[PDB]
Amino acid sequence: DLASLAIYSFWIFLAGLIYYLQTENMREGYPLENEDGTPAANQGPFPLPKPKTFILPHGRGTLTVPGPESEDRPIALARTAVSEGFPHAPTGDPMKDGVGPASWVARRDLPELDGHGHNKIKPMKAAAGFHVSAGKNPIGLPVRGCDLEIAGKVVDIWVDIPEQMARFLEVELKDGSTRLLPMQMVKVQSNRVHVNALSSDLFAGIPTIKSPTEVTLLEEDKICGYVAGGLMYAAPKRKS
Amino acid sequence: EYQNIFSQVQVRGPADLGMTEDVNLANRSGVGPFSTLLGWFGNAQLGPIYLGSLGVLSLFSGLMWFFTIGIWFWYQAGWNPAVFLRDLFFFSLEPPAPEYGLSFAAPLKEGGLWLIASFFMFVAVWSWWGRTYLRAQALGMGKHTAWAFLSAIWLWMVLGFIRPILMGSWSEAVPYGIFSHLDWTNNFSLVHGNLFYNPFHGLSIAFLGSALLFAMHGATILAVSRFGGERELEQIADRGTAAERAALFVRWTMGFNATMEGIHRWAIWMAVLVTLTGGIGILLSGTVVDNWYVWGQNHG
Amino acid sequence: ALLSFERKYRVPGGTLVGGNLFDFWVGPFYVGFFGVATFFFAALGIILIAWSAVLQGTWNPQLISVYPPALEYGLGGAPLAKGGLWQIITICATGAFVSWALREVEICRKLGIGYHIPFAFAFAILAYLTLVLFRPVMMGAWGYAFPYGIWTHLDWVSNTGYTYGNFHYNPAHMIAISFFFTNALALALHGALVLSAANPEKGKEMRTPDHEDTFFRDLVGYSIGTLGIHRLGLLLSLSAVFFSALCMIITGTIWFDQWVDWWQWWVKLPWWANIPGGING
Ligand code: BCL
Ligand code: BCL
Ligand code: BCL
Ligand SMILES: CC[C@H]1c2cc3[nH]c4c(c3C)C(=O)[C@H](C(=O)OC)c4c3nc(cc4[nH]c(cc(n2)[C@@H]1C)c(C(C)=O)c4C)[C@@H](C)[C@@H]3CCC(=O)OC/C=C(\C)CCC[C@H](C)CCC[C@H](C)CCCC(C)C
Ligand SMILES: COC(C)(C)C/C=C/C(C)=C/C=C/C(C)=C/C=C/C(C)=C/C=C\C=C(C)\C=C\C=C(/C)CC/C=C(\C)CCC=C(C)C
Ligand SMILES: CCCCCCCCCCCC[N+](C)(C)[O-]
Ligand SMILES: CCCCCCCCCCCC[N+](C)(C)[O-]
Ligand SMILES: CCCCCCCCCCCC[N+](C)(C)[O-]
Ligand SMILES: [Cl-]
Ligand SMILES: [Fe+3]
Repeated sequence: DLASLAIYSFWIFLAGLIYYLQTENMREGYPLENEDGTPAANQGPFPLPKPKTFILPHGRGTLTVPGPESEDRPIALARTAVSEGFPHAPTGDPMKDGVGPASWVARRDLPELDGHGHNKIKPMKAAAGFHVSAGKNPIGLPVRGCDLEIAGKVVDIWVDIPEQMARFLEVELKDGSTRLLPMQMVKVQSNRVHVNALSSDLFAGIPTIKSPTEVTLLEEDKICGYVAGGLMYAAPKRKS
Repeated sequence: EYQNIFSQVQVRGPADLGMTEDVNLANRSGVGPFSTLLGWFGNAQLGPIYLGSLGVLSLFSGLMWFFTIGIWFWYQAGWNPAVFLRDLFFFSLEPPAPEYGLSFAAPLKEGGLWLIASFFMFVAVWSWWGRTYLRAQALGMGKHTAWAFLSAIWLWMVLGFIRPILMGSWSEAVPYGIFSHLDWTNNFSLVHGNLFYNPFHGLSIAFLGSALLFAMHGATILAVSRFGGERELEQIADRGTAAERAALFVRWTMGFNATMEGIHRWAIWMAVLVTLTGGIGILLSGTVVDNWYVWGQNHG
Repeated sequence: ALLSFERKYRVPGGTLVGGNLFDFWVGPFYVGFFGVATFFFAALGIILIAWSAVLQGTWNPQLISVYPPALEYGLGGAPLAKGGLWQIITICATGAFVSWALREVEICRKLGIGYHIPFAFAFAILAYLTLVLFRPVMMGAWGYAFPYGIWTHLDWVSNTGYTYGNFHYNPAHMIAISFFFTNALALALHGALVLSAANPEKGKEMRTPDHEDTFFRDLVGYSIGTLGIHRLGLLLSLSAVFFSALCMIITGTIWFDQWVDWWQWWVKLPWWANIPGGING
């Protein structure tokens, strides 16, 4: 009967749906690779999809996926075993080298723009009429590491103009240079900003940016990757 | 360890009048106020809203439906405010008695008032639907919100219009009341011999599946917002480590893969399938199947 | 095998127990100490299901059912054949669920990401333990817990509910249902919004978050933002399950009469309790 028909037809639709869904989620990271980077023999059951092309706004070209994937940077890792399945130890400093939790991706070296084409993220000193409207203003507070030492002072907030949210603290170190700290990786307190991921001596190592008033996507990843890496790699210097 | 459930600092700039594109800026209100309360969780800005002909049409007959039920409620309360509040959940505006079939000749105090309020509801919702489409069209966006909305309209259409018509009377429809509509629901299952045997109800429930997905998705994006992961559109144009680690979480955990765009297709389908399959299972209850226990005994 | 971008992330470390002993992968899957425990509790559990199906006398998946002890067993252990297996299995299922969550913590540490996912998962583990542990204990018998079978676990839902009349009247059930219903609305919108902006009208460039915020403001006069919808989704679905455990922990413990009658506290408030007319009196 008609209800059996309805429920049989549904599972057939449901199966092609899962298939469609499963192949849309193959548009990044494929084809699979061996640990030495050659293509794997077994690429899984589902084939790759016919490519799609995004038109990027503001004259920035296209992106077609799936398309050729290169890390576009060197990876400082060696094998720890004779077979697949095992970790790859870092051959140098993973924080400097950007592997493990300290990894970054080689994104465009341009800033994300808002819908009008302006820089999305700006130091608040350059963002007309923007101000701290609630919560403790961190500007002027000193920044503390996980070793309970003072690495710098907060000299500005970097703000997302279209979304109106704080995104980085700009921290001034003792040599007078600044660095950006991800807003999600600091704890603003009444008398201080506390950074749990970095010990004080790792602040100078935070990647610096090219221009003082803009930060590119590559730079955002290098900074953010570096600061999350300290949660694992700095841990030989964290009190409780 | 800061966890990003609330903002530690709020920053505010000039009110955002929004993208223009093909919109008609005449029909945008002024910017409402800024809620600091809301600003600890999401955006502080209220407005501007867009109101055009369909907006007012929708908003007007929406209020007309609401007032019609409240008028009937006040009648039932004998115009006494103390009775109104006491029995607020117990009043109900029911559909016409089965006698009157699919006709509109039912007296007001005996179902005519239901048909009026239902008419306003029919207009208010379909108006709002075309509003979701035309708001997207003006910004040059995909019509995904209008097609997802359709899935909810389907189930609502089935419960109060399609299925009553097929059964040949308005009495089959749902009444307008808090506790009143809860009883209609329980009743419905009992009459059709337990819905737990309606295999579309069973799938509908599986998809509802969506608490699970949205738990994972929100937890993940917060977990990777230290790499700017909440910024999903540019992560689609230019994959960064946020999208890399979020893909590797699901792969190392359970071995299947999810792209930053790909997982939003899981989301939209997991959700729309709730009301889609639900509507089919209700549409078949009483029109084709009288008793789902008896139907399940022949597997079909 | 590996995703093109994956090798740089497969570094040693992040384990909670064992150090580098189980720090490895099998195909896509991370193992770790809690990968092994999961596999152990899962395989021990499944073996015991199949044993229960031998004793029951059926191999049909739509008929295997593992019931808790009878009520007269209170909170003691029962023989395998008559509810004991359910007891051992329930231990295994918990072993596997917590090992799953702890294994996700380890994946999080290696990846340098927040712990939000296992935290969200613990709420589902909470709900399960409410139905199989916390509620039977406060009531004083394992037999109040649900059975492990596809259709029989549904018969338990329907019987338990109807012990209190139309369960719809449990006020915590109501709130729980609202959160479930809203979460789905929220999910549909969030999915549609991203896709509608990544996948615009034919020929147009990708929209921006500016377009996403403009769309919600034009539609309802408020846009919660891109960070906030993710907070919202997490919060809604976590609350949904929370009030589910709540509506169940109070049912049969502090409240055991018909749930519709609980509402007479409102109607019987003294200032309007005898005003004639309306629905009540
Ligand atoms: C939550 C409140 C109630 C309850 C009431 C209902 C009702 C009412 C319904 C279900 C439905 C289902 N329930 Mg039940 N169910 C409960 C608790 C559970 C538990 C548990 C706590 O361990 C499990 C495993 C299940 C399992 C299931 C599935 C058979 C089915 C689809 C679930 C789904 O899509 O979820 C969402 C999850 C996902 C989409 C992710 C993938 C989940 C996969 C498909 C799980 C399959 C489990 C497999 C059969 C279990 C045994 C494997 C062992 C290793 C042997 N229920 C409690 C007692 N359940 C529906 C159904 O059709 O039942 C016949 C239905 O109508
Ligand atoms: C005793 C009662 C019966 C039973 C009877 C029914 C009946 C009868 C039905 C369901 C339905 C549903 N049931 Mg059942 N159900 C039972 C037990 C359960 C159990 C359980 C025991 O654990 C669960 C989890 C469920 C789960 C579900 C859902 C999957 C499903 C509703 C989907 C939805 O989102 O609707 C909510 C969404 C909508 C109704 C769509 C609304 C869309 C419109 C357009 C919104 C307009 C709003 C208006 C304008 C107001 C304005 C707002 C202001 C302006 C702010 N049922 C038992 C067996 N259930 C439905 C279904 O799909 O069945 C197949 C249904 O009709
Ligand atoms: C006759 C039936 C009664 C009724 C009686 C009950 C009863 C009885 C209960 C509910 C409960 C619930 N009901 Mg009610 N309910 C009714 C009508 C409804 C309607 C409706 C439209 O009418 C709706 C929408 C609901 C909605 C709901 C929710 C509030 C809640 C279920 C979610 C939950 O607990 O998740 C919680 C999720 C879980 C328990 C799942 C945990 C999963 C674990 C952690 C992991 C398992 C993995 C598994 C083994 C699979 C691995 C497989 C593969 C190998 C990977 N009810 C009617 C009136 N309802 C239940 C509740 O609140 O429970 C707390 C409950 O006990
Ligand atoms: C809290 C909000 C929602 C939630 C969230 C959530 N679920 C999650 C997560 C999160 C955040 C995960 O990270 C985790 C995951 O990996 O997701 C992919 C998971 C997950 N949620 C799952 C299921 C699930 N979640 C559900 C619900 C929910 N998940 C909530 C509603 C349900 C429902 C509604 O019923 C189910 C069935 C899995 C897909 C996965 C956890 C997988 C896992 O724990 O595996 C370890 C165990 C095994 C492989 C085997 C165990 C076997 C037992 C020893 C024997 C079987 C005993 C069992 C009682 C039999 C019961 C069957 C009968 C009822 C039919
Ligand atoms: C303060 O007091 C005042 C009076 C000022 C305001 C108060 C108002 C109050 C108290 C309002 C209360 C409202 C309530 C309790 C509403 C509850 C609504 C519920 C629970 C609805 C549930 C389900 C509704 C459904 C399924 C409706 C379906 C309807 C349709 C599909 C419409 C179909 C159209 C029909 C039958 C007529 C169409 C006509 C033509 C010509 C095509
Ligand atoms: C009407 C549907 C829901 C509306 C949500 C409330 C926010 C609207 C704020 C806009 C008000 C702007 N103004 C100038 C009229 O104040
Ligand atoms: C849509 C839900 C709205 C919830 C917003 C209310 C949150 C209030 C503030 C929470 C914490 C603020 N504080 C002081 C800790 O910074
Ligand atoms: C997006 C698809 C996700 C997988 C779907 C999960 C299906 C499990 C539900 C089985 C339904 C059982 N029933 C009652 C229909 O027979
Ligand atoms: Cl909570
Ligand atoms: Fe998202």
